[PDB]
Amino acid sequence: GKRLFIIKPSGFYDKRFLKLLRFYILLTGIPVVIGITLINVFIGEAELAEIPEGYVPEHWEYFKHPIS
Amino acid sequence: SGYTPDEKLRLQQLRELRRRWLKDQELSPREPVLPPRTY
Repeated sequence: GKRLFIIKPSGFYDKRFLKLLRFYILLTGIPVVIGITLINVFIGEAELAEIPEGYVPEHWEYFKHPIS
Repeated sequence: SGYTPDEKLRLQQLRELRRRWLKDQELSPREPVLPPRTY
């Protein structure tokens, strides 16, 4: 006919769960991505040099990245 | 070997049901979809 009435299983629950899931994964996704971006930008990653003479290096900072 | 007349009536009014059900089944009153409320 003009327009038949289609029969679909349902639209509400699938689309709903997806909307929710995306909402949360993004909800703490965005602050973290922004963070990695910032500390990637304003704060520098790091640079090497070498162990100074008669100097005690601390526990951390044996490692390049600042979040490390 | 024609039929059973009973089956003639049964088949016939079953056709009636298909008639009405499919009349229903075609839907375009009021465009029922109404979702809200160069270079």
